[PDB]
Amino acid sequence: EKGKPLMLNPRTNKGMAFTLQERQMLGLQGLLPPKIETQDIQALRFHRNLKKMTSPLEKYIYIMGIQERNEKLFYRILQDDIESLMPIVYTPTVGLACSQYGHIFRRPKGLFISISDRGHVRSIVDNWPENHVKAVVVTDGERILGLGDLGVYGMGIPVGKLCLYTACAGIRPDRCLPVCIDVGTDNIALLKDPFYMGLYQKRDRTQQYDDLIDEFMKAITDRYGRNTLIQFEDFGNHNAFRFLRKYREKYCTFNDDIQGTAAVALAGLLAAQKVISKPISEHKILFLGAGEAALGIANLIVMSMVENGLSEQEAQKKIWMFDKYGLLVKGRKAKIDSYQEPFTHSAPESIPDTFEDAVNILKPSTIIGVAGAGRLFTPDVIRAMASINERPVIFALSNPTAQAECTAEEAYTLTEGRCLFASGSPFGPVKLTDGRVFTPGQGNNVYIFPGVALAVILCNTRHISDSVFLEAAKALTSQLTDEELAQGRLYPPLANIQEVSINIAIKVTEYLYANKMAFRYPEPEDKAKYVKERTWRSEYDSLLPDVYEWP
Amino acid sequence: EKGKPLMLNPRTNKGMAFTLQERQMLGLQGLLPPKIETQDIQALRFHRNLKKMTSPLEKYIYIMGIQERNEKLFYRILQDDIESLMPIVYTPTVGLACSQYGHIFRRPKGLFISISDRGHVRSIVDNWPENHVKAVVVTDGERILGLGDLGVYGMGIPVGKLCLYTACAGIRPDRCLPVCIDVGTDNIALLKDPFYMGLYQKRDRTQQYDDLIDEFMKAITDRYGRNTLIQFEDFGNHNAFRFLRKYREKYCTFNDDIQGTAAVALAGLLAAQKVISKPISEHKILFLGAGEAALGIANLIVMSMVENGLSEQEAQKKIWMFDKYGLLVKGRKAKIDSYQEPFTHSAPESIPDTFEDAVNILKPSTIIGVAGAGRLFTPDVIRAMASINERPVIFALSNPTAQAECTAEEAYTLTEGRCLFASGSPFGPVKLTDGRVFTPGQGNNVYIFPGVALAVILCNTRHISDSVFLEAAKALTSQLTDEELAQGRLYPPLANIQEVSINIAIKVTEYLYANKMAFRYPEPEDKAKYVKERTWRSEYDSLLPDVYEWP
Amino acid sequence: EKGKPLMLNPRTNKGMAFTLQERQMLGLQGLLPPKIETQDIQALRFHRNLKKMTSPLEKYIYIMGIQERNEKLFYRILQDDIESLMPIVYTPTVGLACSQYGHIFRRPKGLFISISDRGHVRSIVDNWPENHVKAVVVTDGERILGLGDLGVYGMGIPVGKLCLYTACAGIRPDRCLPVCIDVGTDNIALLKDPFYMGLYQKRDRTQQYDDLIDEFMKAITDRYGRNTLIQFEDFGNHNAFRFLRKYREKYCTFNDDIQGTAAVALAGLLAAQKVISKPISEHKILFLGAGEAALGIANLIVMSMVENGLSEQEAQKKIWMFDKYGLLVKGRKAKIDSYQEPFTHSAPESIPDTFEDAVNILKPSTIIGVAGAGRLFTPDVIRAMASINERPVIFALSNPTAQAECTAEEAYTLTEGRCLFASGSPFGPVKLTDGRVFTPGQGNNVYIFPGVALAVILCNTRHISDSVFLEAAKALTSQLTDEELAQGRLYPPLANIQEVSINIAIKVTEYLYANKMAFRYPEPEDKAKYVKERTWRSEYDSLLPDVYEWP
Ligand SMILES: Nc1ncnc2c1ncn2[C@@H]1O[C@H](COP(=O)(O)OP(=O)(O)OP(=O)(O)O)[C@@H](O)[C@H]1O
Ligand SMILES: Nc1ncnc2c1ncn2[C@@H]1O[C@H](COP(=O)(O)OP(=O)(O)OP(=O)(O)O)[C@@H](O)[C@H]1O
Ligand SMILES: Nc1ncnc2c1ncn2[C@@H]1O[C@H](COP(=O)(O)OP(=O)(O)OP(=O)(O)O)[C@@H](O)[C@H]1O
Ligand SMILES: Nc1ncnc2c1ncn2[C@@H]1O[C@H](COP(=O)(O)OP(=O)(O)OP(=O)(O)O)[C@@H](O)[C@H]1O
Ligand SMILES: Nc1ncnc2c1ncn2[C@@H]1O[C@H](COP(=O)(O)OP(=O)(O)OP(=O)(O)O)[C@@H](O)[C@H]1O
Ligand SMILES: Nc1ncnc2c1ncn2[C@@H]1O[C@H](COP(=O)(O)OP(=O)(O)OP(=O)(O)O)[C@@H](O)[C@H]1O
Ligand SMILES: O=C(O)/C=C/C(=O)O
Ligand SMILES: O=C(O)/C=C/C(=O)O
Ligand SMILES: O=C(O)/C=C/C(=O)O
Ligand SMILES: O=C([O-])C(O)C(=O)[O-]
Ligand SMILES: O=C([O-])C(O)C(=O)[O-]
Ligand SMILES: O=C([O-])C(O)C(=O)[O-]
Ligand SMILES: [Mn+2]
Ligand SMILES: [Mn+2]
Ligand SMILES: [Mn+2]
Repeated sequence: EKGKPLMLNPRTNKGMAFTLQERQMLGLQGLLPPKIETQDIQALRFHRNLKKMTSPLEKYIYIMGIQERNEKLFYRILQDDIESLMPIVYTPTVGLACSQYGHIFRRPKGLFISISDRGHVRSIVDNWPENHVKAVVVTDGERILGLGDLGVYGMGIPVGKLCLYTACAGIRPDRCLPVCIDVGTDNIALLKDPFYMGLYQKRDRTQQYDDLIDEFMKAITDRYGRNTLIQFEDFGNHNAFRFLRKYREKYCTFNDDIQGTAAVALAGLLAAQKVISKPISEHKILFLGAGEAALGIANLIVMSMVENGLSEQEAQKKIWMFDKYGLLVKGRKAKIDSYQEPFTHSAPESIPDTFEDAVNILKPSTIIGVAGAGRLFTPDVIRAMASINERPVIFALSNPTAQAECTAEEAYTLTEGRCLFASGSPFGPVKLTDGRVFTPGQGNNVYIFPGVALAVILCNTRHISDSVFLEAAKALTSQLTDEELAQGRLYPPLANIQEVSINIAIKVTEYLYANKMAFRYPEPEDKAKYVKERTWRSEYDSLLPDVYEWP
Repeated sequence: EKGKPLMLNPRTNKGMAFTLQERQMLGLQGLLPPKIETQDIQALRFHRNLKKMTSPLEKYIYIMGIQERNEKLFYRILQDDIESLMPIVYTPTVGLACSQYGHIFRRPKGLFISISDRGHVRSIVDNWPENHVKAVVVTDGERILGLGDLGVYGMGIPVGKLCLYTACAGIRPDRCLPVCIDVGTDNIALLKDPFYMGLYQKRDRTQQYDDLIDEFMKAITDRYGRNTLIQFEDFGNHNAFRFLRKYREKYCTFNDDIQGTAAVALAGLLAAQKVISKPISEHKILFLGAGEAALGIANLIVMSMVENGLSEQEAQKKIWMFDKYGLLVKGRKAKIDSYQEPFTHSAPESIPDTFEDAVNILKPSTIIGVAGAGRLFTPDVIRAMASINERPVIFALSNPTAQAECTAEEAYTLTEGRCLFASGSPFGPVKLTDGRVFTPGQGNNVYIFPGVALAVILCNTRHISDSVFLEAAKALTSQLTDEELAQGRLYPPLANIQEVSINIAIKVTEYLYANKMAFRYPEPEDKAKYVKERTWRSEYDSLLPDVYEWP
Repeated sequence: EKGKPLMLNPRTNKGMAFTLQERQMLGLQGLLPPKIETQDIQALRFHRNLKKMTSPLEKYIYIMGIQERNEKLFYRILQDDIESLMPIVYTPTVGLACSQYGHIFRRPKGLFISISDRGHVRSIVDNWPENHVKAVVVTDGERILGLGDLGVYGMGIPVGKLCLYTACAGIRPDRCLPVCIDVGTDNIALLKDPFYMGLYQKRDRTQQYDDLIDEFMKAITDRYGRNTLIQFEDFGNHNAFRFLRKYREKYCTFNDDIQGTAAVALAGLLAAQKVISKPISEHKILFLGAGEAALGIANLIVMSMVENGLSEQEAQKKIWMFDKYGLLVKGRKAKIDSYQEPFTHSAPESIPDTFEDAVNILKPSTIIGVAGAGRLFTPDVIRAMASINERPVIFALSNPTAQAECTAEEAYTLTEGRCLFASGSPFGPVKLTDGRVFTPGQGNNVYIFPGVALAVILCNTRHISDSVFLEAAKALTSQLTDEELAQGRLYPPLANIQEVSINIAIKVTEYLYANKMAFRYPEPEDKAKYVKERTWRSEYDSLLPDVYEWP
């Protein structure tokens, strides 16, 4: 397409970076100021304006707005300092954006499929402009981070996730599709909000819901292909597992909250063990919460131990869980589903009432917070872990920051710098009164899904086994340098997320081929070069037509 | 167009206001959130966000950005409260925007024609998307308000002017074209600004400049028609008059700074006379400045006096001017051009050194500030006017606020509430120590160009005579209510600018037809209905294809 | 897209078959006559006009012109009577159209890549409008049928071949790409023809030619996929083999003149054996010609004999060849390439001078004409075959008709109805003076490539082995009914080519999966249903957008 439309499409718009020749040949002459700018000048304009802003939400509106104006510049900007912008485009600010989605709305992003569209989903999928989608991130908005049911306001999550697909792993933006499934919401506040972007009805929990998701999976793969990567994000607990189980063998799909989180957590644990070097037999892990993340992390931890000697049965016995009804013990009054059974032990001597009791009675060496319900890791809980363990492992992975089990300051201070801490949301360095400085790592699935998605896409993988995430876990931790470990970091610096994601992708691609799970042919000889050659770049491409003379 | 393109184009995009049937039939289903909104809900979202914002520049960036996303919504929002938004979209904030245009740039607006494009201007004009342009506002940015030479940064002015064409007179947005002629700039600061949007060279003042302007006039009329309305805006003093004289009889053109400002000022004078009722013989007008506005206002005042008895020669003697070199007297050292001659009189007994001296010597009954150089109407100047006159008329028309001759508070306090004040920039009501509250009117050409432009366009007028502006002036003043005069207002309240513009347009069309200057046929019986039936509205139109059953 | 463009694109244009609702919703109301037609009425209009036409070339221009106006109607028309239209859209008339291509030109079809575009082939491929190509038929025009070098005029062949892909096997038209490689021509007549559509230069036979084909293969696969089916058609003898050998293992490609013809010839021979039941040991095959078809058929015949007992060495001894320089015997003066070695035997007692002498000396039971040089199977050659064999097998495969080795009338008449005859071009039934009626079969590769291509495409096959063509040969012959053999038919009736192609495809698809040559996952349970469900149909599809109310 030529003319104004080239400027209206954020995918092709270069702003004043369009060269003189491009302008004349594409009919843009006169529609742009005379000045020919470079991407560097455009980036500078951005940083100057960003520096003058105050609130994170304001910055989020500004930068995400660039994605709808100049895609290339949008990614160039993220690439310039991914670390300082992560908190704005991702957790915790993204949580704030979703809560306010209907208030800040300007332009829609992604595909919206509602229960009222049942029987016509394919027609909706055919309306999406892009023809070669390779990655889809879908949500129904029932479990947005630890914020709860946000309905269609949850679309901000898939959009954010996909920006990271590109920013971190170089996956082509035009081949990503954010999707929001709208079947209603139980959030009473939103049902009375005049700005709400979804259907004004309670969540439809009948078979019609399952039917809609089925129709969706089918319509997506019918248009784009059976190996289209489909990432399930922020679905309620019940639906998450059953959809994963029902589809992981029929489509190329995975759940970021169960599997991606499982892998980053494991990566962090493997790094801690590298410092503590505790006898595999003396491992005792207590989970605060027993849902998507807990069960995901537990299963991956068991796989790591089994491949290290222990049997599945003896590894599962070293893992305990404590949910909103209390410790998961056999015969407890509160439900116990099939996924939890393997981690449901026989009631101890005395049944703990609070999590603090659980810590003093079970005496775990590791504590992992994934309840998404706030400061459950109280000062007493942390003090107990420091008195029981010389180097207690404390993970507070719930997002956003307000839902975190505890802060980095609390963890380091209350344990006198002896803990190995990690959190889902960002926290700056902590300096103790004695002068020691601790730099906490972020155990967030952003370190995993980008690299894994790229490998799966590049290898034309049909299904994703759980052993893939185990490998990604190992690839992530294998990049941690001893110097970073010394600082208190259990994960590679966020500043190097680009490189780290590519290395994870390279390792996973090698794994996929070696295990006959890759169908891209021919098999590349040098997997590293294969991956690096296919990463999308934020540098502008020439849009000039191929002119040359005939000899 | 159908599909995503309908949403990428601000002219057609309705956001969530696209109806269910429109989405399904136009291929938008799924590309928008499930919610169907009304323009009312969208307007509420805007006002909510606007209230949380602090600076006027931030509000400018936000509202102008809306014009690039949803055109209909943009004008609806202006229409909701034009009085509160005028200061942000127009003077004084627009002046601030221009000075920083390159720093806040996101998307271009309007056509840019540079000297480097001489000989190819027609191909640039053909690149503009719209096919039926009826109104053009062009500037070379040499005299932006009272800010001086801002080069291409001056494009903010034509853009702002055209917003008012639509907001005030309902002139179709798609038939408006803002233009910026870039031939360099003498502003040293901009020539070293890495964000400058124009050519990095000094202003070209050779015949090539005249050639370029001529090429533009020809290219514009060749594509859109000889009766295309061309409004010259913010050109330097020398070029402004010569281009008006050269083209006014060749094309349908006028200069807002000479003629538009002349009509608004005259409107104010006719209102003041309604309260002062001074004998035409004792009218003594003293101008601070003798350029575009002064000459424009003087000539229009003379036309008013002549049509009221006095002869052209005796009306001109009642007008004195004081420029940067001093009082304009025969044989002075400073130049006196042909336009100034009629108002250059024989040196008085003592030649004033300052403007205050000129007031005491000439004892003018009216003082009009149009020098664009700051607070020249000093406290001493104002006191003098109050000592000489019982009801002194004081006009500080220069823009923006910082370049105004004096504030409303100074005028009213220093004359103990006896002056009839008017300014180019907005000033809130003034409350004297004694309790009296005065509400000053804004003598800005925004009260004139929208209505005049609409009438000229609707009547297919070929050329615009000065008498058209005299009639617009009378039309404006004839709308002032006695109650408004009482408050101290010399102009209808800005909040009613829409109705005021339409009434001016109806009067002007009646004038155009009665004087055989209108060529639109057939001549309408009821001019009022003719104009109101053709005004563009900000209400969403149906985009549904015409579907109906056949017999 | 909507509006006039839907009517200008033959892929979407339905003419008066657009329903009333489609017209109103797609903006076509008023652009078509009021009448709403059905495809049946349109087909009728065609047959009524075709009946009035006289020459075959005129009929070719008319129907092939329909392909560029209404694609759906074009295929419906072919499907109505494939047998009567085959001689017009295919051999022999397609040969006439090519030789007159530049004289009857109206619209281009296909992609043209010239040697002058070397280094820019990819940019040419990117210009093709369709984004999901699965089948490409390419030629360089050096060996068009038996007509010789026709340069770019040869594009009519790939266009014809692809029409049959759709008419016979239901391959989607929009996924087919006709390609003509232009590197010059040695045809002196065309080099002086002002209407010639190619480069006016002799054929480039340097490495640059090979480089261009390489660039083309890489570019096509880079954009459409490594498994894109590339069918080489009508390349000269030298290049045909070496391109086959060079690419068959790197891309999904095959040569129709070497392998396609080989398979249909074999099918006919297997059918003849069904009625003659000759002892495998007494088989003696003599070839008139020793090129693409001869070596192709010979290699397949040998594979058939080897899988039926005989050794490769013993089977090759039963095959003799006679080219333009005479019988192929060891140590002859004329060259003998690597492909001919296996069939070049020790000179017999006396070296035959003519083909007739070769028949009397070798006493072959089968005679196969593939020299593309005219009536070389003279009456004397035919009588000799009838005197040496009770049931002589005579195949005159060269096309078009004028180039055939002999006619059906001559074969049946001169052998007193004792021969089993087949030809590449159509011949009507022959009635002998005694009253017996013989219906000759067409041994043309059109019976093979459509079905094979469909199976290869549906199975996502990467490379095509020779054994695939053997299986196609068997699948074709296995459809011959005893009643048809009785009439003299060695091939299923041409009228049933659609069902015959589908059946061959089903057989080949089963063959590819059983042998691990199919990569389409998952493997279908019922191959028959799998193939039939994916065949393109000529019935109009509804173009209405999905409209439905929200509950
Ligand atoms: N940067 C990327 N982002 C998203 N998908 C990619 C990216 N790079 C390559 N792919 C996909 O990875 C798969 C294997 O890559 P490969 O380079 O082999 O592609 P291809 O099939 O040759 O190219 P094409 O996709 O253009 O047909 C392809 O399906 C391709 O679409
Ligand atoms: N107040 C609480 N105290 C202890 N456990 C809680 C508490 N509140 C909720 N939980 C538990 O936390 C778990 C949440 O699981 P769910 O599947 O909803 O989310 P998740 O993805 O596991 O959590 P996260 O947001 O940390 O990733 C549940 O098992 C629930 O019982
Ligand atoms: N709201 C408007 N804004 C700008 N121009 C307008 C507007 N309304 C009408 N016009 C112009 O005013 C002139 C006279 O109006 P009138 O209604 O007679 O137009 P017309 O010639 O019948 O319509 P058209 O412009 O579609 O040919 C026309 O040239 C028209 O383009
Ligand atoms: N410091 C000054 N004191 C008195 N007069 C001044 C002074 N500075 C400039 N002037 C006069 O003001 C006039 C400006 O004329 P110009 O045509 O440039 O602008 P304008 O459009 O008339 O002004 P405005 O910005 O008020 O509309 C000149 O005649 C100039 O001599
Ligand atoms: N009628 C047809 N003509 C040409 N190619 C076809 C045709 N029908 C199916 N194909 C191709 O055969 C292959 C296997 O068919 P299948 O039905 O599995 O396709 P798919 O991959 O599910 O669909 P899609 O091509 O839309 O992604 C695909 O590459 C498809 O493009
Ligand atoms: N006059 C002739 N007598 C005998 N053989 C001939 C005669 N003329 C040409 N030939 C042979 O016919 C063969 C043609 O081979 P080529 O590869 O050019 O075409 P082909 O595809 O095999 O033929 P066809 O057009 O029948 O499919 C050559 O080996 C050539 O020697
Ligand atoms: O600098 C630019 O061209 C774009 C800026 C933006 O989109 O904010
Ligand atoms: O409310 C809307 O739909 C648009 C908002 C914007 O353009 O900012
Ligand atoms: O449209 C035609 O009949 C011919 C066109 C041409 O000769 O180019
Ligand atoms: O962002 C995350 O880390 C994860 O997706 C979550 O919901 O907690
Ligand atoms: O807006 C105005 O008042 C006028 O256009 C000026 O330049 O001062
Ligand atoms: O059509 C055919 O039979 C074959 O393709 C040939 O070139 O002779
Ligand atoms: Mn999540
Ligand atoms: Mn101005
Ligand atoms: Mn051929």
